[PDB]
Amino acid sequence: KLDQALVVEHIEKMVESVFRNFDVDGDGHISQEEFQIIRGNFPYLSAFGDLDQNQDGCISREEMVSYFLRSSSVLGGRMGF
Repeated sequence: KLDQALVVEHIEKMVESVFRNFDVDGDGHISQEEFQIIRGNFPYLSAFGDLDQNQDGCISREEMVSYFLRSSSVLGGRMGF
């Protein structure tokens, strides 16, 4: 069986889930305060400097999307940690 459709919908919904997850204030960008308190319960995320190259303290679509294709391996993006 192919997971093409499975992960296609999961990926698209993933970027949309994170984009809206950290943007509950409807600002269009991830404010430092949002990631500030959220990181306190979600240490599984990288640092601002890694998510945003410009270090604007704000995460855009290109940052999350590029991050999905950035940390993307053969099909997904897992190593074993």
